Amino acid sequence: MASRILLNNGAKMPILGLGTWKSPPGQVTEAVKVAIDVGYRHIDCAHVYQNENEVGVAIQEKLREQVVKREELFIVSKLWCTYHEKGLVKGACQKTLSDLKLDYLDLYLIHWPTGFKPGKEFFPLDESGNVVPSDTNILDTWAAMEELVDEGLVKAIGISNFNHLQVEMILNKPGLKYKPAVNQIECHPYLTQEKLIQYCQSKGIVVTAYSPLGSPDRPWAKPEDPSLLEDPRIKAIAAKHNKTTAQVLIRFPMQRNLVVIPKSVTPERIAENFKVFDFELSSQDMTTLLSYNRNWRVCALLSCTSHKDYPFHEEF
Ligand SMILES: NC(=O)c1ccc[n+]([C@@H]2O[C@H](COP(=O)([O-])OP(=O)(O)OC[C@H]3O[C@@H](n4cnc5c(N)ncnc54)[C@H](OP(=O)(O)O)[C@@H]3O)[C@@H](O)[C@H]2O)c1
Ligand SMILES: COc1ccc(-c2nc3ccc(F)cc3c3c(=O)n(CC(=O)O)c(C)nc23)cc1
Repeated sequence: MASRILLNNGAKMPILGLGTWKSPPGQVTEAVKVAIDVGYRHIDCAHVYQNENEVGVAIQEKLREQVVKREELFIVSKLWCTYHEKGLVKGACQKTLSDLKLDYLDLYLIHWPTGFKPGKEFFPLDESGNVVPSDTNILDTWAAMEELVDEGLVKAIGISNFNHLQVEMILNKPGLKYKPAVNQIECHPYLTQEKLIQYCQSKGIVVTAYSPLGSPDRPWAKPEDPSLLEDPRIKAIAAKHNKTTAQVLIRFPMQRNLVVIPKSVTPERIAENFKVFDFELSSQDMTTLLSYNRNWRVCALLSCTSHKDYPFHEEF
């Protein structure tokens, strides 16, 4: 298993990264320090996670300790939905860079295709609980992202939570300057994404799988929801390999030529989750895990189902 995948800008992206959504600010600095100590070189960030300063502290410390140099790290962040207007994009990127204490990002993603009304609130609501959209569109936001590459703020740009038609809209954009390098999407045995992965990979777009463990800490979880980490069928595959269920769930997307970004703030789990380069899932294991698909999302952006750019009405 080579540890990096080649992107369209010529750069190599580590296939295993550390996720940081729901990593509380008071716990995430140590998590990122441990991750770097045990070998992670890719960190998945976002302004909306409200913890980029604390991520940046950890990175700074490890640079100053001589543990890693900047060129070996692969730092990803994402443009939040309230900043899709072309005149807001650069400032949003520069705020992430300032918080992270970096002079460039390796990859910057449009976090969701949906633009929201600009303002302080991340999910601005009217008086009936509907997300207030903005008058923004994918193509104009993409053009603003391209400017970030041309100014040296980011090495590559990509998208997240885009369906294949939304990806196609960018690919077919008149005067396209940069193709998306990555589409970061939810992917796990209950939502295997066969059609969207096939589409993206056929267009030379690398796919990153988010919520690979099923996001058991997501804030809207219901007790009756399916649970990957507790699935006895996956536990049995793990036992046969003398690995944990989480390790199987991380190895799975790696064998599909995906990047994967499991999140933890628990030092033992951070180290456990990286120890996935010493075993292989069999053809039968892969087939079996793919067979668990139920088209089941844990991140369905349910407050935005009437937005013009809501991504999940399309089959893929
Ligand atoms: N682009 C998007 O729209 C989007 C959406 C969702 C997620 N993401 C990215 O993807 C990352 C991963 O997804 P996620 O955070 O939703 O969830 P996840 O990585 O599927 O699961 C994280 C949860 O699993 C626990 N965990 C981690 N390792 C474990 C292990 N070895 N054994 C048992 N439990 C374990 C964590 O607990 P502790 O942390 O308490 O150890 C946490 O509760 C995010 O953090 C974010 O960076 C992006
Ligand atoms: C009812 O429909 C819903 C409910 C909740 C979320 C959600 N809310 C957030 C609120 C504040 C915040 F900082 C991040 C959120 C976030 C957030 O950061 N993520 C993670 C992501 O988008 O990467 C996700 C997936 N969702 C939220 C979204 C839609």
